[PDB]
Amino acid sequence: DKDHQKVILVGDGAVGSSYAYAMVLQGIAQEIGIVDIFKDKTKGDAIDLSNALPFTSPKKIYSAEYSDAKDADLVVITAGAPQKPGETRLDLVNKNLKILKSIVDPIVDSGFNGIFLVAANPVDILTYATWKLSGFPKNRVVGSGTSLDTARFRQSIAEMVNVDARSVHAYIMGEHGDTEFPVWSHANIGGVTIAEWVKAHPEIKEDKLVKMFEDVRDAAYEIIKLKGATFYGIATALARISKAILNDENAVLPLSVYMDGQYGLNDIYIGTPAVINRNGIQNILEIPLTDHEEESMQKSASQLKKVLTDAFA
Amino acid sequence: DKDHQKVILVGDGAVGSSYAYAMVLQGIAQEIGIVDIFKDKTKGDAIDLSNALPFTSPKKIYSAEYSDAKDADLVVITAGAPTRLDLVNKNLKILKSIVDPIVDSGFNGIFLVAANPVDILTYATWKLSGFPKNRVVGSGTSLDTARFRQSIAEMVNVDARSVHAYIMGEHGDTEFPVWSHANIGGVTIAEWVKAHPEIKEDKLVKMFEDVRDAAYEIIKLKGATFYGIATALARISKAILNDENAVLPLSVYMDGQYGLNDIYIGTPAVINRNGIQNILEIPLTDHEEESMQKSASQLKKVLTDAF
Amino acid sequence: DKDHQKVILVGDGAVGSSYAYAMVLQGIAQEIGIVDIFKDKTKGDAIDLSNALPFTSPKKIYSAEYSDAKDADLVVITAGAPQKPGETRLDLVNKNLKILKSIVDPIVDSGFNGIFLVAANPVDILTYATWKLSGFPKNRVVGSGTSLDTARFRQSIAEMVNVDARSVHAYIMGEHGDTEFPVWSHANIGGVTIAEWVKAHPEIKEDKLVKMFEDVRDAAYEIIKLKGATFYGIATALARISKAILNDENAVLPLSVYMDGQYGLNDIYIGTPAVINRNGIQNILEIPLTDHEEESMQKSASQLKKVLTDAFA
Amino acid sequence: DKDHQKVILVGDGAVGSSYAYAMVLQGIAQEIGIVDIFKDKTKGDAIDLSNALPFTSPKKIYSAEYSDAKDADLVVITAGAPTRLDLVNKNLKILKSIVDPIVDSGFNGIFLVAANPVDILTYATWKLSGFPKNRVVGSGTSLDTARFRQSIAEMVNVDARSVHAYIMGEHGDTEFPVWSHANIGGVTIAEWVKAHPEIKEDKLVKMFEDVRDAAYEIIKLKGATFYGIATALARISKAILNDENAVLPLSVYMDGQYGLNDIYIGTPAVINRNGIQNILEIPLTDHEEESMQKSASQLKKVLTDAF
Repeated sequence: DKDHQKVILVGDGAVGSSYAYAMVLQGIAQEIGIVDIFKDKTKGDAIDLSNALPFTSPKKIYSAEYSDAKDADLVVITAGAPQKPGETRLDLVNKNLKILKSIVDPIVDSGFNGIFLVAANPVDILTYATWKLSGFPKNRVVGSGTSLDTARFRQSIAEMVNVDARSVHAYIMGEHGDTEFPVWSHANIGGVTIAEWVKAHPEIKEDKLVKMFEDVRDAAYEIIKLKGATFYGIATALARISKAILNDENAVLPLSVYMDGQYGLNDIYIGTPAVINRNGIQNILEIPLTDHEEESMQKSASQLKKVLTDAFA
Repeated sequence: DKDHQKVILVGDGAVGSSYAYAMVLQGIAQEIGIVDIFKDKTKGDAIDLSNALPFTSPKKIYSAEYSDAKDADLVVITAGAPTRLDLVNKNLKILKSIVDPIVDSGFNGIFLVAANPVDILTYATWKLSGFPKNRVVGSGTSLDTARFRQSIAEMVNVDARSVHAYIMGEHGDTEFPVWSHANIGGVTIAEWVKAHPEIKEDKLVKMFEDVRDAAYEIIKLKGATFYGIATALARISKAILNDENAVLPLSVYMDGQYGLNDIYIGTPAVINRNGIQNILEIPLTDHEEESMQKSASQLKKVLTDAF
Repeated sequence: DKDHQKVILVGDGAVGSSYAYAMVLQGIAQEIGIVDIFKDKTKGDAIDLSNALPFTSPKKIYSAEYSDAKDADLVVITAGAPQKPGETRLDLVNKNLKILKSIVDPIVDSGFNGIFLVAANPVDILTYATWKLSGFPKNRVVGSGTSLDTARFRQSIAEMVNVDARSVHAYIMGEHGDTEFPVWSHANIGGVTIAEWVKAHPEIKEDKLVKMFEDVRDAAYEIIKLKGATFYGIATALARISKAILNDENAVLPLSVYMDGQYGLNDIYIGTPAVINRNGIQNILEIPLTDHEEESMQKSASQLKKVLTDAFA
Repeated sequence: DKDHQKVILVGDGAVGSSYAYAMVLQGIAQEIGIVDIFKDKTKGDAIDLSNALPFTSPKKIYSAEYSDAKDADLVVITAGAPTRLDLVNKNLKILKSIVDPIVDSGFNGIFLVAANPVDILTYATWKLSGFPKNRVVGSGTSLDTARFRQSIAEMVNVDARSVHAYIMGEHGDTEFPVWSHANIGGVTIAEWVKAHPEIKEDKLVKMFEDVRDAAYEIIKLKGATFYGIATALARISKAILNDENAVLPLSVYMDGQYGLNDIYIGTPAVINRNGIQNILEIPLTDHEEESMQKSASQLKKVLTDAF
């Protein structure tokens, strides 16, 4: 037997670069092949990342090619073409598809038959596109979806209540983006519902809470305006998902998973808490949503479905 | 500065020793002093534990004396002698011989009590020591809760870290499961059952029953139980030493919560560098509230009688 | 693909029990099957060990049988029949062989084709016996050998010099037992030889050093006399070796490996620093020993070879 | 008690930010204050880093001011502006504006210097601050050494944690490899070559050459270098905050070692909660000793001239 976990990373941007670094520091997988149009960056990054190895568990890190995905456990897609100013949502999707096909087809042709973890934006759309171009089962194609939005939502609630975010449990669902929403109904701190927390701590105005989600929804714009880009959050979420898969944990995580009736949706990948392990998506959690929240999910899905429909035609 | 975390462990039985191992393995704290009547046992144990150190971060481990608690950050009590009121009084005397000489040493860190009966001895420790309420902690239903969650996790096949459920009240027969708030990934048990009707309501009932009798069954099989509490104790320690503000089910002092007062009982609480910071008062259903009431009542009874 | 590391543990004594617990706390492997004549102990231990899971990464822990080794990555043998008083070395070996055969044959018959990690005493002898009864390649049968003796030697040197034992590098070699010896020639603290350390810190009498090894050699007797048994050390060494294999690290570790000319030895398993990974033993390090040390190795090997010879006949 | 470790980071460039991430990921320390001229950049960075916190232990991360160093355990300096003597003087002024306001805050923990030229600025920091010699540390050849070991590891296909070799002297052109003591699993390089003659002597030569020019090559490929030093810095931090007494190659003050005096230069040293405890003086060969001598000499030259 050979216990050697190999990860292929497509896209060596700040997100990919950081993701890899997060993998190094936590000792996840024993090999990372970095694939990117800019061969020099990848080469210089593989060296810089390996410089760090003697302080953690060993790995083989190198500039790779799509064929190196032959025997990979995982393929992480991270650098979608950014939306130019004045470009339509549908055109952003279409320019990425041509690029996506150019990545998926040759990886699939290498023989690769592991799990696709998509982080490229628009993530939900490109997840479904990856599933469609790869042909892989619905549960072997995962998108980061609302994992970071959810983390940001939890850290925010944690700061307000001064509690370890790992004792805070709340989700952000729907399509990653403007049309996402908070699942306040099932949000809790140590099992104590937010509602219950508020009705015991009246100092928490319903305004602060409403603004709190608004801020998570716009978190990326704020950070980009400040430091020019965002990457630590998504890189950390990506390593978390990788760990859950590679360590076969059956952990519940907000991810973009194929819809088959849940929430009253069908044939689209959208953000929802799900059980993931070595074989990809197992159980797709379906939180009994509030009428208002179900509407928010419906609206989010619908908008995404229309774009998706127009996209493939 | 003085970035040196020190732990004093009282009681070198299977629980105490297992706890020490867990601290070594996870590299929690830099020093561990083991206090116990059997000096030879503790000496062989500190050597055996130190033998593992080159495979983890370094620590100073040794057989200790109460006087060594002078500058300890934490004192962990596991020394609990095996009528309920009798059991209590024989432990109240042993506990006094531990607490007093430790307080006389100059110790003013945090007390973590794991000796049974935990809730009672947790209270007794607080009274014997004179320390502030938030600086005497008991493991309470931490282990029951972990067992409760692992059981749900196996039933549903989901990492227990994604399962959230509590066992509350006094650690013992009267403890109860807070089903009203138990959930998986935020998805309520009640709701989980609706989506998975294969899970019979009576299977849930046995599950908690099996948790309440957990110690009995284990002791019957391997003679004793210790890996669970040892791990729980080390978890509680990482929460304090790393100032996490983590929510853990611990035995804490009641000051109104659930309509109780003047007792240490099990309930979710925020903990950090300075001990208990906030006591999470879950809104229990009528059913659960009674369970909580009765458990408190019977516990307060013994408490008063004991003193 | 399926990244699920499974470990089968034979022997649920204080060593096996602790080993498993060390695996749990560090999150190594995703499944541990505990096999032992005393089915109840194993059952009660699997429950107690699992009680700890919600505080670490998940695992499947259960009382198992030899057939459960079918698809195991690793098989850890830990509870050899103890040497009764007045029993000869050769008779200790022979009573264990009958027991060993009863373990190896049915595990091999389950289909199992991973790596054998032997900790049972006498370890070096039973390692070779395991290799002989299993037929597995020489590099897929490993004995804990002098890993703990070496660790004990390093912690000892560390305490004297007050330095982190991970910055101390020294070995104990030969057959685990009375005939082992310290490799002072290549022992160093941060690269600074012991000799060099002494010739800069004259307060270190050559007496303290001589007694220091004597104490490591007799470490087990001291601890047994005190706490009645020894287990944390070996359990920790066992988890370390497991990690090196399961994480394919190519780490150098003192282990009992087949001899093919190194040190002037042949056809016996004996303690020596070696490179191990997912496929077992790779490079067998051969420290250029001192004449005196080479003699100590020769003497250790010879004694072990004679017993081994008589054993198989 | 006060089990709260605080780090103040000065310089939010790729190195500073990467270092902060490494602290978050490994869960080292409980608070991180980031000081830098670009307040907006540091604010977006603290938010971006905090976004990762729910996946690791909790921390308080924020844009900080020198005054926040009042009760910090550690101050990490990465702010180093890009003739050698000129480079030095322009950094000596920037360094002063950092050190002075931090010392005025009341800070009396440990200074970890990572800004180039590291050894010089390490010395300058010591002089500007007035702190004890063992409480001003420089990364020195920590990264060079790591790179050196990773290179040997790839050549031989062995976990670098099982490789032991140093890069010594002033971090820069004059640094040299201490081949006489370099080893793999305790098995000397010289000895390793005898057993594996395929390893040409000139391949070893290029190896160090590639280490000396490491930064150049990386910068040429990806524009900058930071993951290595970031990881090294976080390693040095875990050694202090966890009081490990670990042996690391750092820039430390010379007081006789290698026949040098009044300078901070790279060499193996024991480090812990209180900074440098012991300076490991490796018995260098004649060849290596000269290398060490010359490196010191040229460094002492600039040092004196600069001041």
